[PDB]
Amino acid sequence: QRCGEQGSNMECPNNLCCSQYGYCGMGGDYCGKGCQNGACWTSKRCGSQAGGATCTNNQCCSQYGYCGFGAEYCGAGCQGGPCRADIKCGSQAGGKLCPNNLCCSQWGFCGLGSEFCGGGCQSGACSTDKPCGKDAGGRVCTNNYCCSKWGSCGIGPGYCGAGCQSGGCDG
Amino acid sequence: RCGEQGSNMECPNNLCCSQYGYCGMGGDYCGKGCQNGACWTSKRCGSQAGGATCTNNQCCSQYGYCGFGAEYCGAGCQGGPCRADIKCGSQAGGKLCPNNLCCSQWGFCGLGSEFCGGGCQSGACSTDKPCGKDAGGRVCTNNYCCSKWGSCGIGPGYCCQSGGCD
Ligand SMILES: *NC(=O)O[C@H]1O[C@H](CO)[C@@H](O)[C@H](O)[C@H]1NC(C)=O
Ligand SMILES: *NC(=O)O[C@H]1O[C@H](CO)[C@@H](O)[C@H](O)[C@H]1NC(C)=O
Repeated sequence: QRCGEQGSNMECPNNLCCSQYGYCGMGGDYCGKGCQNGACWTSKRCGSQAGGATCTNNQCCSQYGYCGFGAEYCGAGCQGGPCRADIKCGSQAGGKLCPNNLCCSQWGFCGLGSEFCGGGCQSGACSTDKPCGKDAGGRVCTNNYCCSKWGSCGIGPGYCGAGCQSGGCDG
Repeated sequence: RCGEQGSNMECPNNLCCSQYGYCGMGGDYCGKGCQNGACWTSKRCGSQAGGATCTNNQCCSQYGYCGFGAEYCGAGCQGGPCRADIKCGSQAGGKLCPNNLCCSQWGFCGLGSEFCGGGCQSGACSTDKPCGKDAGGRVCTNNYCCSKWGSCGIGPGYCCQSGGCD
């Protein structure tokens, strides 16, 4: 019902600003001082300039560790985000995982869509619901996903709670 | 809550929002009934779908599908963080940036001091120009509400001289 800290780090639709009180809106009382995420007037930090932090709302982290959109952000020197340059991952990039749970295709590139998540998907939010756990021969999940008691990879109470076999299981 | 159950909000890091309005990964969240996020069955968009836009700041491909990667943000990219500069504003027939993106004083869509500062035309400009009676009866862009104190925005304190009022 709320957003941000007050709501499990939820993000407002269409880049609306989540203010300090965990509500979605637009304007100084939402994008001014104390703005959490969304189109905050004060660009949040990220990348190397911010201990490896990433950009919320799927924004682009410029080479100067600033979040946003446009050539100045997703262009040359884009360190994380929907950068304009192809982003290699997995086998062809030293195990490297895709940002924000993007599927790493068989050809070794991050993204979302059947091409990236369908047959051959190596990691991320793969559409290929590859089994895990005991009945899968002890197979574990990528991205440190929790392996439900039923033997399916994912995230959530039914995955990380009771019966959880591997991955970042509920402590 | 998220999706229909949470004022159409989205989960961070492209986490799918299930039909029951909860965020997560796996078949329970991305499979049958997915509302947004990295849904296994990608959402339709663009000219192929009544010019509807993509959630999670996903790019709409030349085939009307939401997602990321070259196939989506490359050539034919209809919406989202397309790789090809997106023209807008006075330099593009008064066109609006999708998803409240800032249209710079050069008529390109983006987010940052360059795109939302200075002569920002539309989108979520960080300039906040006054509106209404005390601003020559000025009107907010994007149908933004003009507060009873001359400030453009959305919400209760903004929705009210002009705009998407209540
Ligand atoms: N068709 C195809 O395989 O494209 C692949 O190769 C280029 C690299 O030159 C990438 O830009 C494409 O995005 C990549 N496609 C996928 C799905 O990874
Ligand atoms: N090859 C191809 O046409 O891919 C496209 O069509 C399928 C539907 O058959 C969709 O799954 C893909 O998302 C779509 N690819 C793109 C980039 O839209």
